Amino acid sequence: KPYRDRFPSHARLPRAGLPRAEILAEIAAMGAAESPAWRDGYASGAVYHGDEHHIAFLNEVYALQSQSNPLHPDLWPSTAKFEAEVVAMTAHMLGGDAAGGTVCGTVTSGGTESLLLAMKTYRDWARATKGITAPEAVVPVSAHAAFDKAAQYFGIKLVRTPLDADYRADVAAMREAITPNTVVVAGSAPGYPHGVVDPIPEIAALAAEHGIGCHVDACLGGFILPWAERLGYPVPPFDFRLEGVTSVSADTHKYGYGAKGTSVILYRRPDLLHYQYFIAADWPGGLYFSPTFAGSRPGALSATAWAAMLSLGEEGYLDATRRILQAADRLKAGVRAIPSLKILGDPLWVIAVASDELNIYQVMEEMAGRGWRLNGLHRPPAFHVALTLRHTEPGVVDRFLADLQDAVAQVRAHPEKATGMAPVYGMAAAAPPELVRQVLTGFIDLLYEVH
Amino acid sequence: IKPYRDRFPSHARLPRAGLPRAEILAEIAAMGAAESPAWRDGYASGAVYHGDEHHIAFLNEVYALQSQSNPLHPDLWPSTAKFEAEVVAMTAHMLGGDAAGGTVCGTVTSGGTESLLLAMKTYRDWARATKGITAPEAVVPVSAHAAFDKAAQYFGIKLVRTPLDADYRADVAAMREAITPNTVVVAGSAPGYPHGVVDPIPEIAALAAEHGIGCHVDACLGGFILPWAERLGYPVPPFDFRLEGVTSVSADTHKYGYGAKGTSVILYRRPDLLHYQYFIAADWPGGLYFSPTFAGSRPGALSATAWAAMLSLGEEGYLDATRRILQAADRLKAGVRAIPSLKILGDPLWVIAVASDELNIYQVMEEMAGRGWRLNGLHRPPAFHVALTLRHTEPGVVDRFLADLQDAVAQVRAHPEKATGMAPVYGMAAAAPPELVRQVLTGFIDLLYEV
Repeated sequence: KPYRDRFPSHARLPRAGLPRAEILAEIAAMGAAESPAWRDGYASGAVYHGDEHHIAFLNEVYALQSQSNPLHPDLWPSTAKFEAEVVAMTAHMLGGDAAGGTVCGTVTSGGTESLLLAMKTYRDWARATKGITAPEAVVPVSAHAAFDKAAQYFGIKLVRTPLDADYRADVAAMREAITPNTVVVAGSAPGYPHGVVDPIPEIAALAAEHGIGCHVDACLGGFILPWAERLGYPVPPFDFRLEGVTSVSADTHKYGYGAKGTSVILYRRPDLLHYQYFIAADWPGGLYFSPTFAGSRPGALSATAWAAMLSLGEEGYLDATRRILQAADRLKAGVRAIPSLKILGDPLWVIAVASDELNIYQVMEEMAGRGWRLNGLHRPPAFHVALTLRHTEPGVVDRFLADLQDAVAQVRAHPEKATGMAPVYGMAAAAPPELVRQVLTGFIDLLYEVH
Repeated sequence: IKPYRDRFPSHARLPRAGLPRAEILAEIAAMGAAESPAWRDGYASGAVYHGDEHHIAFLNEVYALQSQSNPLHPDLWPSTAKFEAEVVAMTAHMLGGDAAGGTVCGTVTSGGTESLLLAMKTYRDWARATKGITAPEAVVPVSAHAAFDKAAQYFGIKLVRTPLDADYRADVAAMREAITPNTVVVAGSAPGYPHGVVDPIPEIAALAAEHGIGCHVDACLGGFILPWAERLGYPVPPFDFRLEGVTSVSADTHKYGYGAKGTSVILYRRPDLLHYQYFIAADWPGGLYFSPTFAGSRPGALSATAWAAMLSLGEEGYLDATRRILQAADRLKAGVRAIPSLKILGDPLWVIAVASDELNIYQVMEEMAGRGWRLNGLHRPPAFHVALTLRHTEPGVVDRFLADLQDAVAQVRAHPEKATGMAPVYGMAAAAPPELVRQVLTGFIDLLYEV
């Protein structure tokens, strides 16, 4: 709570309105304090483009479309056009033409919503067409936590399967997990924890063989992999080029470089998609429908995804991807050169680093002391760096490597040293889930406290 | 109808080279100039709740300053976590939070719909854990928002919709009758969307308390109006946490809170309830993961606009806004009551449903649409409604509406069997089987996405 003292805290509405200019000044002051962390390349993921002129551009797109609410297509035809075209361009980028032009979908609020919508869809589709009333889904253990959300929300039994030695989904184990109640299998392209791409072709073939859905979670890789493959990097087919792939999610607000608050969910055919829609026919409020979870939604954010995609084009994404992968090659080589560290699996740009010899959490803390905001992993203990355009700026990778060497040097000198956040990650990794659940609940409570 | 199909290029694939930013902005601004008059000049029911150029410019700057904010990372954007904490606190206090003894808590969400879904899932999970209910039911009046049906289908909750009385308010006897040992929550609207009437919340909250079940007040529409109307001397009974039996309340900052689209609040009477809403993943290789609501990544900038809006208005601003709206409503209702063959459904304060026993109300609406009015068509019974906003408090807007309505009714009385434009569409939709409706709308949604 860095501002508790510096700025007044508001627990009750002001009696009189506060001047706009004063409110703006406080926000701007917080911005001056918070922006250098991501601007200067210290943050893993978080901000994916980060360029000043790009930001200004999307900020103006927002201003022009700020009142847009796509619940009302009659008032804002502009925003419906934007959403339709974001979906179309994304579908094409992800091999939709290979499906024969049946690929379709919707804009969503984020990767999580895309995943939730897909799971709900397979659930409803299977109930209607396969008579399945006790649905199951099989995904690798590395698959995004959002799958657990969907499981709990929608009453789907989630079966998570082990990884192989390269941290990729074990497809034999996935096959063993399939039952007559399974409605979907999923693979990540790539997964968040370690940035590796699952064996999508085998998973999709498994799905097709069992007559079940196959979802590819490309929320992280959707706007990178198509271009990496074009640049000559080893990426397995992972999209609608594969006959068994029935849906793909992709985050425009990540490497699509749109503003926070948008993603896309694509289905191979309209008859899948149709199970996603919500339609209310007998409501006295009149006919009501929505394609996704929301009713009212910020159409301005859809505008920013559209504007970003158009301002970049193929050349722009190809260029961005090249810069990121080149920075990634550099960083990966530098980590492998540090004696006591290793990279998990064979990632292209989301790099999980671990150590069998040292406390990786203290290494992480030593990096934190130098300004780095990295993600702490467990199972196994590691930290990762999701490289973005911010990390392609001059000197950033060299800074990371120099800092990482010192970090490793300090931990090697004091192997028992465990300071700051390191004991917290260490504890969370050993604690019983129920205990973590309770502690984290308290934590979320603190974030919402006003004094 | 897609207006820009023969005016602007359509994009079905990424452009090969990025298009110039200036050109992209030029096209969006062109659409803005064509679209803004409708809501600016007071022709739209609801849709835009504040609409003033200085307020909007103000919020547009708030967005710009916070545009990169993603509340998923409180460590990078402590500002945004502070904004959400305070929006919750201020809203809670405004809604009788102090009356519960300081235990009221909650979260910021993406909209009223998400608030309703969260509340419903929460009662589902709470009732399973504490009352062992595994086949949960919810009892709500037939007028309750379509989102309740959404929550029911999503979360496997049997929804029971109960009849209204003569004043279009919930029949509480019918609600009592519909309660079973599997009922986990009852709800009331404050007010409901179709007819703008406030349900008997005190009676409903009492019904709930007697049965040890939850009571949700859907104040998405009235949350930022009712508390102020009560203070202005208007007939509004307690509808919030002042009532012992009320356990949760939803309120839309993006409606009469005058925040930007994309935010709402869900409030619970006690933390033990709120805790059933959190999602926590403890075993995911991607590390500890939690989210208070449905989303993972979120557009923090929108939370900033809600906070900024509330602070810039304060009690005096909301009091003045409400006065202007109710004043306009009073004038408009008197005008409608003066027009022969029209009636108002129930006794609404500012969301006015008008119907006709003698004339086709749908053609009257079409006649208004021909004068530029964008109104909402209802059925059960056939009617239209106009949700008055600040846009309608501008000089002359109410007078224009009434003059137009007088003309529309005259035209329809002169040609009772005339039905043009959308009138036969609404008429068919009111008579059509729900399953048929669902199929036709599914095509309609497909149409919005055609490129």
